[PDB]
Amino acid sequence: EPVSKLRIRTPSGEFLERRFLASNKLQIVFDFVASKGFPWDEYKLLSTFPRRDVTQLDPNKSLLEVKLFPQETLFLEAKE
Amino acid sequence: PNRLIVDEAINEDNSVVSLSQPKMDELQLFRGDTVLLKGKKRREAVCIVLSDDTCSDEKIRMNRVVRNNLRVRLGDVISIQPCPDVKYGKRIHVLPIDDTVEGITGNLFEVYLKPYFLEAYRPIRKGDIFLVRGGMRAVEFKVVETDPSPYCIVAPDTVIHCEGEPIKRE
Repeated sequence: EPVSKLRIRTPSGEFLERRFLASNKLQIVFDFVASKGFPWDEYKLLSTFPRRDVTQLDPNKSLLEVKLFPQETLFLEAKE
Repeated sequence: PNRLIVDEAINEDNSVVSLSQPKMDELQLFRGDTVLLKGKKRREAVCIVLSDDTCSDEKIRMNRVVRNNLRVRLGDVISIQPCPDVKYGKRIHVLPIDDTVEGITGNLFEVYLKPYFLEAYRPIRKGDIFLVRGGMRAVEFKVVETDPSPYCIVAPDTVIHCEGEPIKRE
C-alpha cells in the first residue's frame, strides 16, 4: 500500500520523478538516480527543512523509516 | 490562485510556508514545491510549501519575515499558487540593512550568507528582506537583484554578491 513519490532535481534544473513502494530500501533509490547519470560517488541526494544528506543514510532502511513518505523533493548535487 | 488566512509559523524558517496536507492535496501542492505568494500592495514572495499537522485547511502558516515581505499581518489574506518554473540562480545581489549591521564586524558572506544558503535551495525574490542568524547576531539583508529575475533558487553555483554599502531603512 504505502507509496512515496519523490521529485528529484538535477543540477541542470530538470526534475526526475518516481514513485516507490515506501517499504523499499533507500538503496533502490540510489540505484534509480544512478540509472540516470548521477551515481552515488559523484552525487549526493539532499533533502531540506531539515537539511540531510540522504545518500549518507542507512541504505538498508526503508523510505518509510527515514520518513521519505509520502512526498519529498530532493536535490542532486555534485560531491566535491 | 487560492486565498488563505495568514497564521503564525510552526516552522520558523524564512523560506517555509505550511499548509494542512488535506489543503495541499486539494491545491495539488507537492511537499518542497516552490509557490508564489501574493499579499498587499502588489508584494510577492517565493517560498517552499510543507505539510502541517494543524486541522484548519483555511489558513497558511508563515513567519514574520515572509509576512513582512508580503506586507501582511496575522489574520490577513494572501493568495498562494504553484510556481513550478523557478530556476537555479546565476547570480544574486544582496546588501545588509544599516541598523542591523552597526556593531557587526565579521565577514558577512562567511558568517551569515554562506551558511544560510548552503545546500538549502532557498527561493528568493528581488526586494525580499531576510533575517540571518550568525553568531550572537541577527542581520537583515535585502535582495537588490537576482538573475534570473525577479526570482530564483540559490543553488550551489549561484554567485553570491554582497559588495557595497548597507542599504538605509527605506
